[PDB]
Amino acid sequence: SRRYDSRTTIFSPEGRLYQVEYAMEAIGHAGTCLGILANDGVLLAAERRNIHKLLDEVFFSEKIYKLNEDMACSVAGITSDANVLTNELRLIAQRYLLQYQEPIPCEQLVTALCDIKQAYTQFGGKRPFGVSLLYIGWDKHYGFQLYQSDPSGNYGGWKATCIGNNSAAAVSMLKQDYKEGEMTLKSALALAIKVLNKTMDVSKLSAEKVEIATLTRENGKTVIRVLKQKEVEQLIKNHEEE
Amino acid sequence: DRGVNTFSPEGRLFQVEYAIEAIKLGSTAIGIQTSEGVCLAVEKRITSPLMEPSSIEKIVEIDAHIGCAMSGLIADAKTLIDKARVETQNHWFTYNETMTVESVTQAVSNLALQFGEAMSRPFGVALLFGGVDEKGPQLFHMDPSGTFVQCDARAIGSASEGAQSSLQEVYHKSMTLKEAIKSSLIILKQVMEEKLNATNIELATVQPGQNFHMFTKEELEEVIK
Amino acid sequence: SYDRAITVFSPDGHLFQVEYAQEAVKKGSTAVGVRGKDIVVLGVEKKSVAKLQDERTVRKICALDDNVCMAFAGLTADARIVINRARVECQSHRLTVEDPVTVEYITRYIASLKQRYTQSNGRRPFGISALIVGFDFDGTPRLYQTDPSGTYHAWKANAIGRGAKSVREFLEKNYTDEAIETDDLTIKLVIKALLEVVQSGGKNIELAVMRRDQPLKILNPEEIEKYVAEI
Amino acid sequence: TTIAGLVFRDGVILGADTRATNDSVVMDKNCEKIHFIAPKIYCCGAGVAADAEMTTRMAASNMELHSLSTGREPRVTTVTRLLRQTLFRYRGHVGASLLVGGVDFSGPQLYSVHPHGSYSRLPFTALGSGQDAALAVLEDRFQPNMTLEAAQELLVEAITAGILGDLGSGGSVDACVITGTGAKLLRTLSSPTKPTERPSQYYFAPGTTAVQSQTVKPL
Amino acid sequence: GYDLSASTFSPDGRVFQVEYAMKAVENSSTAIGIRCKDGVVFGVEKLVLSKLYEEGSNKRLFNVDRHVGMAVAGLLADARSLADIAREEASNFRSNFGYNIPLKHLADRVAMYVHAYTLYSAVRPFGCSFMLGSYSVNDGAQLYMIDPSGVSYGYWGCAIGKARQAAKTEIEKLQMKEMTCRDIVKEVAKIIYIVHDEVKDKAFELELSWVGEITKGRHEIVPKDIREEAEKYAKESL
Amino acid sequence: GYSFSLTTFSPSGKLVQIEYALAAVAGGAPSVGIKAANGVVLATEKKQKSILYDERSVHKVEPITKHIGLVYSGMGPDYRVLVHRARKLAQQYYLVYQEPIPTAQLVQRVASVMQEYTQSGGVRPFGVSLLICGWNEGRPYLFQSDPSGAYFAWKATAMGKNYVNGKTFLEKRYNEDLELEDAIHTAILTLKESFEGQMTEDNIEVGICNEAGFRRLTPTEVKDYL
Amino acid sequence: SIMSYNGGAVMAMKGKNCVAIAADRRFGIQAQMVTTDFQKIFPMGDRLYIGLAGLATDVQTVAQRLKFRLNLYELKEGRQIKPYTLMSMVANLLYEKRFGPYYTEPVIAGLDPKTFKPFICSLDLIGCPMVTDDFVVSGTCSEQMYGMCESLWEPNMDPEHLFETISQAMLNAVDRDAVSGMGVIVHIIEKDKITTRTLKARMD
Amino acid sequence: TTIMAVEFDGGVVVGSDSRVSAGEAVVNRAFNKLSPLHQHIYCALSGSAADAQAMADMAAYQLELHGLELEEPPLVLAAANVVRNISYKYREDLSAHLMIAGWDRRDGGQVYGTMGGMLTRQPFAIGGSGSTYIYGYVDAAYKPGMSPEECRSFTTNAIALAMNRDGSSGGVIHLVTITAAGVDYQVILGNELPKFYDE
Amino acid sequence: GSSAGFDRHITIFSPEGRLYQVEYAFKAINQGGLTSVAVRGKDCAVIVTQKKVPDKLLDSSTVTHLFKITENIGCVMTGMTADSRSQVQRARYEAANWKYKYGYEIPVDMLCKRIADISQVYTQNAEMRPLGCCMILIGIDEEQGPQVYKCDPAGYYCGFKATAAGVKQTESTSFLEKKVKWTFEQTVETAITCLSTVLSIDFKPSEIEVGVVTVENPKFRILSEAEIDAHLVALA
Ligand SMILES: *[B]([O])([O])[C]([C][C]([C])[C])[N]C(=O)C1=[C]N([C]2[C][C][C][C][C]2)N=N1
Repeated sequence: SRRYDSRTTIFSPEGRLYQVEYAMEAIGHAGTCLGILANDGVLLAAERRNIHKLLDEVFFSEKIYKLNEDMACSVAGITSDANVLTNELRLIAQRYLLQYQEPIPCEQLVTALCDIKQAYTQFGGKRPFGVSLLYIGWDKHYGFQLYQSDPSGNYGGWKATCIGNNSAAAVSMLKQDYKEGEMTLKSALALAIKVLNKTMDVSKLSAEKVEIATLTRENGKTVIRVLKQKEVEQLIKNHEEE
Repeated sequence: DRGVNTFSPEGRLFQVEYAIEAIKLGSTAIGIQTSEGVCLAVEKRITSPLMEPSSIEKIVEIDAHIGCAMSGLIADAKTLIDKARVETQNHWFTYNETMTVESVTQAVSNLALQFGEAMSRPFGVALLFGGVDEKGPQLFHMDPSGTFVQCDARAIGSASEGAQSSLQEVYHKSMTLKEAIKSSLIILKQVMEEKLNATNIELATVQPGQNFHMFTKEELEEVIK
Repeated sequence: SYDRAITVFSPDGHLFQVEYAQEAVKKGSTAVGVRGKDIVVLGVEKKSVAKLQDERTVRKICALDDNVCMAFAGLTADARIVINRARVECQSHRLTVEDPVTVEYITRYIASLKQRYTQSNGRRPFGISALIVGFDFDGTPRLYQTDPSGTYHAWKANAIGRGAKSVREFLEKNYTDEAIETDDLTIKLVIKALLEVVQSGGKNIELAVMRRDQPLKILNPEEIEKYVAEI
Repeated sequence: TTIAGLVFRDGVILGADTRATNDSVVMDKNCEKIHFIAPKIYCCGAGVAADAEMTTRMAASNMELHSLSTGREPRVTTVTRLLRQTLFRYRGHVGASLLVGGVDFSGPQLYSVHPHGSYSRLPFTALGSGQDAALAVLEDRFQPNMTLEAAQELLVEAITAGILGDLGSGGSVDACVITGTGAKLLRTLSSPTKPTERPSQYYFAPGTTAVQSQTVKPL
Repeated sequence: GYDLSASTFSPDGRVFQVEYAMKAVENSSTAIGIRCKDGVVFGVEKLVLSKLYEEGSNKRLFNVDRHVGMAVAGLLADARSLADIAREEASNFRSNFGYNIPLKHLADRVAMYVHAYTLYSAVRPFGCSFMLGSYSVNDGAQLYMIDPSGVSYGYWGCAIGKARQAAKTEIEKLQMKEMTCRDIVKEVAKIIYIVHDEVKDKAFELELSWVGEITKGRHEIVPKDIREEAEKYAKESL
Repeated sequence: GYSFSLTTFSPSGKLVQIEYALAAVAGGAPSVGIKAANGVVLATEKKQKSILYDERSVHKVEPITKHIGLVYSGMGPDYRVLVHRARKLAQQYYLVYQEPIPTAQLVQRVASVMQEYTQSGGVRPFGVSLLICGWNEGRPYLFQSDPSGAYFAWKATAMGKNYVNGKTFLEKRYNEDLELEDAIHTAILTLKESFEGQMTEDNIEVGICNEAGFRRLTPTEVKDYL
Repeated sequence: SIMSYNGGAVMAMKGKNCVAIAADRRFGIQAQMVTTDFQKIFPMGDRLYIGLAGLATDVQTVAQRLKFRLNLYELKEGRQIKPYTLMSMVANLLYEKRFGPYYTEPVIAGLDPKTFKPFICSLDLIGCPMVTDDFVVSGTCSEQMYGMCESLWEPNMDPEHLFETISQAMLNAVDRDAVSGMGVIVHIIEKDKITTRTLKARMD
Repeated sequence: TTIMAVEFDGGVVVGSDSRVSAGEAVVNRAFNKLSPLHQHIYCALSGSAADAQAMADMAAYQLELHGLELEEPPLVLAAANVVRNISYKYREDLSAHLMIAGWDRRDGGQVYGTMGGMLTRQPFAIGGSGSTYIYGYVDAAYKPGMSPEECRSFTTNAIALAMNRDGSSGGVIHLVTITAAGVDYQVILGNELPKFYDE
Repeated sequence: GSSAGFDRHITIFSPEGRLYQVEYAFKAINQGGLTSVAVRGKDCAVIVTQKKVPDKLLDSSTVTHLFKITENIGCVMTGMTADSRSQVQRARYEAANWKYKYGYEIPVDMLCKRIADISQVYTQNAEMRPLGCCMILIGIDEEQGPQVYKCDPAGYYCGFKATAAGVKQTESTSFLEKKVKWTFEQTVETAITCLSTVLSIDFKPSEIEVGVVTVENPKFRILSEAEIDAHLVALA
């Protein structure tokens, strides 16, 4: 038994957690996920990996999951691991609503999931979840928000951020193009396309290679929708002329 | 890689032997039992000048008639100290009387080898139990192997070998508490790397009729002269 | 259930995993605490000062109750767990003793939890160190420091995290009674100490002061800038 | 409730009334009491209505799993063993009184299963509050090896006796004919009763009802 | 390393841990069992490792039931545990079915219990072998042997321990099928004296037990005076 | 049992046990799935080692419900476990909602079970890939669930031996207006490209899914198509 | 009885391509009235409502646990629940407490999400369904409601006539019941719109 | 319910009535209360129908497994012990007396009464609600050395006398004769039952 | 033939996608040195197995590889003896339980599948090794007639017309391959001949074991030394 134990939750000689770092390596090669916060909403733009011609389309999306009435998330890393965490997020949100009869504040939902992730890195002997997430949501305390969390159990709030393939280069572009408090959903969508065009290495951006979701407030209610091919195609056209 | 309960070729438990090694890196503690009572002195071993000397507690009260000096991994000692306090209070509740020094030491010792894969390893600490019961002043010593024994004079910690030699050359059956207190401080000063003042050491006594008493700064200075 | 012994004794009498946990603390952000007359000063290196970050979401300085604050260094995810365990402890203590906990009482609870994770099957030790401050029921200032092994000590002034030695070495020669005489003088000692390791000292340092019967009063960019300006 | 079954020359006929009552008030005038267990096995339920419904659903589900694994047609004896072993476990608290009928490899089989878990294999049975009336018709006119039409008429007369004699039964007669070849579910095989035509009537105009507030929400 | 665990098969399809446990049995002293017409006789060459030990110390002949005797070889502590398992099995059978457990069924139960310690890394295979002898009017004389792997068989004559091969040759010369317990006791004693080594393992005590028509189906130690004749006869033989 | 994971992350960020499970799937017998306009076809090569085997004793195409069928590529005994678990999941869903479980819902639950075996203590991942077909709300579905627990919706796909060529063949032969009968023909042809010698009605299994339900094609029926 | 401790009445009526659900608004403990605007009808979709009568505490608990379950269902399945599926979901929820039941008898009313076919049903406290083609009632004045519904209900009623029918049925029924009343709320569910009306009722 | 079993040289005769009752209503007038636990071992049921049926099935299962493990036909005493064990363990919950009768090669024909967890071997046993009315009859009519034919006649008479007097008994008389040769079933219908003083 | 980590010690996947421990379990079946052959007739099923008892002090009657699972189901074990006994004990229990809960006798193929499923668990869990044995089952099914099933250490099971297991398994498969491509006497003679030909041995009555089930007499039966002799003389 001791001879086969891989010892996933122990400190290495230089105080590092190897399994957590190795899981971060996996997230770095996965599809690009970017989140941008604007004055009138938030958006999620993710590169699609499933692009084969014989693939069928019948779900809400591929990398964007609705968590509750006012929150959505995007994942990067192990697909099957993401399904487990996304289902857990939904339960946490519903449990909060059952108890207080109010939608769970965005940051509280992220923190609850990060607690589960941290637990895997400290005890149990299991390998950690190889997922990084981006959260977009609206709540009555802070309005429109954007969060990013990783396998170690750490999370942070952002105005614009990126995870996955070439996220370091995507973050650089965002720093020089994002205008604090002067961004709009239309202007955020253009930036997303611009950033996505650079990080991705396939010349023509293509509407079939991406998925975009926006979160806005309409008549006192949150509206989350995935942009259709037409709208996405038009956005790509704009960049060409841009 | 072996398990925590692996025996060595010479008949010893590796982990218990490694825990005894940890006791050697700890501060020196001295215990002396005489006819008038028992005194416990421990070197505070303050690491820096910005550190508050009062926060360091190497000598504690288990009960009114029993004192305890620790050496080694201080954090592990707290678990045992609390256990001992609970034992004596439980004994008081059940039998309406005080627990003897030997009994308390026995109860604390029974938690030494209780580890496996619940403690995952043995405690890295050595204890000195001093107090007064029906048999008079009593000094007991317990180590990581669960072995406990009554002693007349005992030193534990980093400089225990040197301290023991002095102790056995200057200890007799008739010596009073005053001599013990002075003798124990003399040896402490000789094996202490730093200078022995009234803020860098700890002293406590327990005599027949008097409760566990931790010497104050003023009382140490008087004796230190 | 995973019951493997993770923290065991090494041949020299050391606890390998505990020493590895201390290595993790060394890579953490520098935190500095200093005792004052009637206010405690806590200075933490903000480091990550990105322009796309929501600063409020990643605070190192936290409140444990209405009378006790704390700073940490090392694994940030481990820190969040310990902070929340202490919060529950403070609530429990107010419902069974009908009185707020003292600074040492919460430090003891936190230190005891850290020690428990160095002698328990199936788990590694917490990879953090904490600086705890505040004032007791009467009104005296306290500064405690716990580490991964579970040992805690009271200090006049202390530093933790990366380059803690350097800030500790410099703290001995600069800590006095005149230096911690006035409230605005307690903010001067900290900053200088932080400046010995914090790159581009100024907007890379977070600040917080705990006063008498006053809530976590975090300082602001311009508030801190004043002191930086003069200095 | 009146439920009844008989074994005839080529198969099984099950019967039931369609009245569901809450104490002394009719709640449902068309409750379906003959339930599918498997393609060639049906069940009539009496007793506690929520227990019957759950018990038969659980059994049908387990019997479908069984037949997916074995790859064969389920036996009536298996249904009786699953049902009776479940009911005995609950010591009568699950108040399901059932008539189980079906045709398998060994031929037609009829069983009565009672709430505590006891069972009996018989050529004709009746259950429910109208059971004595139906049983009197069977005792008086049952013969072994009847033809399909004679058995259908006999079972209808037995259910009808319960419908007219027992205040807990009413409505229509439903039947289920099971043979080696097919299953004929005849929901509403006979309709012996009906609401009267009604002489005059009542009419409410436009704003007969006074309204305090109104919100319209378009979809 | 393919021989560190019982849950690991080696490349040529062997469980080396089970085979290592069999080596322990081969280091032990010899014990033989002979089935005749009237019952079963057990004989053990109990080595006296010290003069300080009392006579009858570390016995290798057990009573697992009123009508069942057990002769063991190998690790005595492992064997004592197996004897307790067998006793409990016999007692359990009497409680559930109301009568004396048949020997074959008892041998099956114990063997499967033994077999359970040869599949995992969590436990290690038992280091002993044992024989089970019994006699009843209905079943007659029965003799079974179970080894560390868990395999059990019925025998006419059996031997376990270091000199199991030499003892077997001696046992084959006898015609136990038509013999009776009384005359077989002397023969068993004789064989043990022949296979006993003098150069090595000096000084041994002979243990004898039997069950059959002569003891009315009760397994017991052979009466001292009857064992005297056997010891005398065996000494003269060799 | 062991409480630690057997599948861990390597230095480059991979989970080698899952990759090794995929190698077992890739060396398995070829399986094809084609979604037509009014149905789905599941075809698999079932070549026995000898004529001693009873062809009609074991099947590779299995029904989960009346409207859901399954097929696999990889380790047969692992496949049996999942089939039994899928049937159980479908019945649990039916007990609660009183309606046949939608194909997508069943795939998600089966994939979740497979994901569990890549993280749970003392176990290896399943060495099988599944092809699930179904008909819900007047529409056909085709899903693929692999060892990691990931699942994809396909129009047409192939797994097992020579799956890469099979997929390329399908891309140059599949169209959206295809019919079930036409889909069945191109499904058998796909298997023929990687087949060894002589495709009969005893060495191949075909399952179909339409509005009537899911059913395994009888050998007589398969002979006619061949 | 535990079912008359708080009072209350709910009824659902089927019309021509539409459904109606109504309830009393009184919340009271035994003889004493506490409030006159207690909610008994909860939305469970665009064109799907559930009415709960019985013990007030269980009315709120059942509605909340059902909302919890329905929300999770909609996220996982990515679609709106069917009226009949909701009935099964509710029955399953009530049957779980077979021995220690929730004291409430739910009434479901709605139109199917794709075909807009009217659907109504009523369950008991144990979870036994009663799908009907005309109407369903639940509460302390069920006998009075049955009387009103049996003689007033007509097949193929349009939204206006259906409103009048259910309104008169509830008004006259709750007026003969001591612990039910203090206002009546009515929901008319059509394919394109939801109309909610509060009726002028007796407050004694 | 009336059940009876008699031992004879070479086997046993066991019989019972066919009435299942629920108060004053006859729910089953032709029920078979004689149930086989094994090839040559039978048990008569009395008391609660559900309890007796469940116990009989549990025992049949345990005996079947036991027989395949021991590679031989189970003894009658073993079957009685298994029934006794279940009956004693659940005495507080079970309300059924399972009378055991059969044949084995070691002890021949044996009859065991196992009511309430107590096991007793008898030359003849009677049970059920109707058995109280025939105690006097069996004590005066029973003779040692009876043949199987006489045993069958003795059993039929006793059951018939009980059926006439006991409201809970009636219908037909089921009869089984067990020997080394096998099991012989027999049904005495209502119009073929022994007639005694009736008016 | 690539390997990595602990793939040759526990049941985890190797780089090629193989399970070495399961493959080693197949080699453990051949350690006993015996061969078994099962043949399905038109209305019967016959199992023949080598009976080697060269110890001489052993009680011949207790040395057997033929077992009765239920009244109508027989089986022959090949491989590690103790592993076989536990598998036989498990099969007996599974059959008894099936009858108890479903009210009818377990079909041969259902029993084989149940045993195969239990074997599969050992190939997926690391803490326990697979059994080093093989089980062949025979019996009469009401509709399908005579059945012959076999399951191995991998958890794979199948129905056969004729099959074999053990040391000379491959040659038995070949021998029967031609023959298959039968009355009770013909089925029995075919089985004995296959075993004799692949082992190059002129069998004697006490050197083989025979088990049968027929449509006329479904009960699993073991032939006596005299019954086997009659067939042996007819083959000679
Ligand atoms: B007898 O009267 O004792 C008889 C013997 C049984 C069949 C073993 N018992 C009963 O008459 C009898 C009837 N019931 C139930 C009554 C309620 C309806 C179901 C049957 N239980 N035992």
